[PDB]
Amino acid sequence: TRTLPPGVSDERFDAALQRFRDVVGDKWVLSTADELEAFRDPYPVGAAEANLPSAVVSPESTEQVQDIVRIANEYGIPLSPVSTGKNNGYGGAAPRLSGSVIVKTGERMNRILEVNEKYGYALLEPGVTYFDLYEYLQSHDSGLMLDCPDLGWGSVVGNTLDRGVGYTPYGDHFMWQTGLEVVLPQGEVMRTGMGALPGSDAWQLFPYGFGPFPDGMFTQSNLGIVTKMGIALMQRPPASQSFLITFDKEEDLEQIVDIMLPLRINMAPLQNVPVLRNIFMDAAAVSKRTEWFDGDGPMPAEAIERMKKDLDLGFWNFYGTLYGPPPLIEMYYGMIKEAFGKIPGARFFTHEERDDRGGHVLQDRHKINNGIPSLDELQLLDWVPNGGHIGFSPVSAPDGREAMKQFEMVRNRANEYNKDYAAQFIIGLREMHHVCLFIYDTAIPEAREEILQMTKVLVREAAEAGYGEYRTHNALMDDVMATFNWGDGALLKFHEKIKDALDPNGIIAPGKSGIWSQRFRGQNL
Amino acid sequence: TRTLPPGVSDERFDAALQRFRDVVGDKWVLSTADELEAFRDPYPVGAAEANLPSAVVSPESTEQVQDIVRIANEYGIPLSPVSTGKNNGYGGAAPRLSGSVIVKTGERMNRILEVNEKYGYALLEPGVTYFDLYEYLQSHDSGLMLDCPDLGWGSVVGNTLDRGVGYTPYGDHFMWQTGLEVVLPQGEVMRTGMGALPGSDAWQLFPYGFGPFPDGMFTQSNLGIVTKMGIALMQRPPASQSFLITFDKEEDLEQIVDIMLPLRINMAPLQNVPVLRNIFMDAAAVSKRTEWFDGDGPMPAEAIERMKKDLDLGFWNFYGTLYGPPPLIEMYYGMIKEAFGKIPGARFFTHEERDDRGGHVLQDRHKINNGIPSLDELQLLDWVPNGGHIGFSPVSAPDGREAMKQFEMVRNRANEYNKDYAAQFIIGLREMHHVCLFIYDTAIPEAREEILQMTKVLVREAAEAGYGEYRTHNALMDDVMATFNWGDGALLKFHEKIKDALDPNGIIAPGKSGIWSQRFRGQNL
Ligand SMILES: *Cc1cc2c(cc1C)nc1c(=O)[nH]c(=O)nc-1n2C[C@H](O)[C@H](O)[C@H](O)COP(=O)(O)OP(=O)(O)OC[C@H]1O[C@@H](n2cnc3c(N)ncnc32)[C@H](O)[C@@H]1O
Ligand SMILES: *Cc1cc2c(cc1C)nc1c(=O)[nH]c(=O)nc-1n2C[C@H](O)[C@H](O)[C@H](O)COP(=O)(O)OP(=O)(O)OC[C@H]1O[C@@H](n2cnc3c(N)ncnc32)[C@H](O)[C@@H]1O
Repeated sequence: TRTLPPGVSDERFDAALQRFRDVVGDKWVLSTADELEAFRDPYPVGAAEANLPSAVVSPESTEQVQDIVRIANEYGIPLSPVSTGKNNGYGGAAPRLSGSVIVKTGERMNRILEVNEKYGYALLEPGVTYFDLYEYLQSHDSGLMLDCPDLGWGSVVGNTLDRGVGYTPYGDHFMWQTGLEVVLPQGEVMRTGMGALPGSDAWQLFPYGFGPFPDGMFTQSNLGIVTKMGIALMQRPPASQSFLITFDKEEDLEQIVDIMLPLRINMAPLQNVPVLRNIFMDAAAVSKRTEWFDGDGPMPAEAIERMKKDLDLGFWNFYGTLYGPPPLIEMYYGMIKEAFGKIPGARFFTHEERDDRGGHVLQDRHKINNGIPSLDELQLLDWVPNGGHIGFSPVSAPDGREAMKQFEMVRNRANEYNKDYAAQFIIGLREMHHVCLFIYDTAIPEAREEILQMTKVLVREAAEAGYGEYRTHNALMDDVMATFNWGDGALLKFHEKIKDALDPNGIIAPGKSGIWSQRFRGQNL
Repeated sequence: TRTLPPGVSDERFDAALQRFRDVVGDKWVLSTADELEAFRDPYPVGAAEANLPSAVVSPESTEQVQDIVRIANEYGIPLSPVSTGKNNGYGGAAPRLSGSVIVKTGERMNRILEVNEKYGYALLEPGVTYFDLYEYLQSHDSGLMLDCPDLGWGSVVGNTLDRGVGYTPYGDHFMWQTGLEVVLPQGEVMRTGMGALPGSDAWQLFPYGFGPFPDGMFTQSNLGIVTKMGIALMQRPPASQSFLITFDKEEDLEQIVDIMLPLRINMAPLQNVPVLRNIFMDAAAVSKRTEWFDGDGPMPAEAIERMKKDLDLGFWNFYGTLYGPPPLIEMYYGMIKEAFGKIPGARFFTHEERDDRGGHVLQDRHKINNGIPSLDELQLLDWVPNGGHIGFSPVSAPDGREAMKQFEMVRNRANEYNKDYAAQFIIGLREMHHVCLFIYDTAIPEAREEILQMTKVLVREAAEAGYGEYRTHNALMDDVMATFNWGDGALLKFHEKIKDALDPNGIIAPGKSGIWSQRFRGQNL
């Protein structure tokens, strides 16, 4: 069965494809089953096929994006914009609504438009990856550093548009975004902030401009197709030092988090975004499950102890990085050792003190925390055959008790559905993103189904407990949006009203973040 | 003539007033000319009467705000929400559209809902002033400090809603805003972020929630009436030190800014928001114009030399504050002395070194920069009889040539229209808010029209040079918004569409930020 936009005939679709090829050129429109396989979710969730694209269109310019959008409006064809389309764990490039055309802006709009050394920023097209920006900065001998997520192959822009995160002091990517250019759902182009002022040099200097401040509305959003974005870049410090603290017990989570808060809330002595990773996360980065346990079920405790002993890691492993002149690093490290050294069984290691296998994660963090992009974390996906993951990502207060409750709630469903729970707390000033990655064999229909059902349960149970997700998978966007329903779904109704006003024909990424335009509401898509 | 809402009769307005009284109480609805005098712009702009309220309603609660909004929809009555209505320099409490009813939320919705010591936040109603919050923190022996603008009588909430600024490291108020509750234009209530998740404790912990991030759309905005807002609060550091650098020559501006940028962009050694104030700003804070000059026209060079010599101040005066352990402060201050000391004629003073009349501004800044609110700056308005100001507030790159260009441009016109130009550059990481206060005799219709005409010319002339304003007066909002016209006025068209979608009846603060709903567009008020 050929994949078709909803309500659009074989004939009408064929004509639209031709219109698209007129805009972007023949090579840059894909529509055959073989070509579209590469744009399916690499880590499919649920037994049944879902999230099927009808085509991929690769524009080279904003003008072409505007014409594509105009064509889509005429035919009623949905358009799902992506940058590099590496949102793996949340759907990959795949559209929320089957039958949508992917607009893969980053294939050809991949220019670094500006890196400004004096004011420390970049103006970027969506195709710029973190590796690309890294190469630029190195080549020019920049005094700037980037902030990258765990995997460097994504888009500086794309990641920011999903409010993704890295681990330097610039880790909150949307916080550092300054200025954007967007194609709105009927094809009009708009610049935000000081970019709305012709001839301004301040587009990447002052984010707000004048009047209502809208850039946030284009994040986790279906209100347009972004074609340019600025981002502030931090100055590279003179020196840095990373460290690991291993903690022996599952139960240490509470005290680790409680001790952490006062050292983090003022951005010193914990300067970077610390990560607190469980043994499953760290073992999966350097080893296969079968090294520790052959068995269909939850890993017994003795296999867990062997993981820890062989990798010389704790159940909970805390990684951080310090920056500045060497005497500042030594003061801050001293404080960190003193505070966390109050937990029995804690041991400390700098990035100069491990050369073993279990220390590979530390060396990888030391790269990432210094703005050096890496793909070593891809090795997690070799944990089991045909490995995929999904991200269940609740927000947590920086409170040890809350963090333990979340860990216990997630652990228990993980056990019930037979899926390993790899945990990574990403610690902001006043909150943590509690990222729960579930690694599974994507070829087994039953495992894909258990992933879906387990995660649907976790979203509901976490919400009954007062926790919501910061970000989620295509498969869960409706369920997650249904949890933010204070005042009888006030927030959703507001988003629908705006959606319907800007997108009267229901073209752009319908269903993103549970937000469906009028023509799609009330349906089972 | 009685001031009446456009298109609304005496009889209908009388009916709507009684309904307002049914909601809030007779005592809480003001509608006589005498009662309304105190809600006129205290620093009026233009010779002709403008910005006339028809009434003032003071609601006790969110529910009452909802009822008021419902009434105003049924009767076609525009509503102008304020918190404390101290937006002096930009309109005071007066509505952009004459005939609107002011909803003074802050009169009775003035509760501190929560101050959380552990996570460092406050949840506030709109009537909490900076003084009120300071008093709370002092009374409870808090380890937190607030961040305040120059005058403490404003609203933590109201100031943030106009994207106002203060001077500690938390001086970007909008950056630290975390969660809000808002009554939308037809009377529905919504909570943003994690507050949309029933029972979440993270409303003031994690700003974004899930899906498109909307809070910024309620700043400089007419999309709702805000009833609660969260803000982060910084921990008080163990020590601080403030300093003043005087620079003798107007031409020193370029070099000052160019030396400043590398000391600021990393937040160290310039940790706080420095301010660079000219002699007219500082002299006006401590003296009357007639002490220095009592002739016609702009002050002569000799008179300016006298202000400087008598006050022991420069033409340009740089104020900053340093925070932390004493050895860190000393290291940072040594670095600041070394850099700025290259400018011939620069002199340095700490808050411990000057107790004279000229040093009164340094003493005030030492309070403000440590979150101690003050009203001493109100003395600026005694510079001339019936004194008032208007703020012309262009954004500048943190570049000396740019700042110098802006200063000369503004000075040329100030001189041409015989208005004294007091300057305060407010220095962010990558930008400056170049606040130009023109102080004038508000009683004289000539002076008020010259203010109006001069500022209109400056808005145009700045925009021709590629500069736009971050914030502006009622009288200038149309003109300022007209400058942000990239892409054939795309930004404004986008705002108008959202406005019409959320506010089908055109009720909330029509004209705020140049954004008029359909029923008022093209009418010229
Ligand atoms: C499997 C995995 C994933 C992962 C990770 C570790 C592992 C093992 N670590 C991450 C980390 O440390 N931090 C983080 O933010 N994410 C992490 N992930 C998830 C994922 O790898 C990355 O976030 C990746 O960077 C995201 O993919 P990409 O950068 O390629 O972004 P995209 O797929 O193009 O876009 C994502 C969504 O944003 C909207 N979007 C994107 N571009 C546009 C344009 N131009 N216009 C409008 N909307 C756009 C779409 O919603 C798109 O789906
Ligand atoms: C004359 C002057 C002004 C001044 C200053 C020094 C002098 C001599 N120094 C300032 C500074 O250091 N920083 C700063 O941000 N502003 C400074 N000003 C300007 C003014 O004093 C202050 O900003 C003052 O804090 C603002 O007044 P207030 O705080 O009372 O705020 P408001 O008048 O109530 O509200 C302003 C606008 O915001 C919108 N608003 C307010 N509340 C609501 C609600 N609840 N819902 C919807 N919108 C709201 C309106 O647009 C309102 O007009």
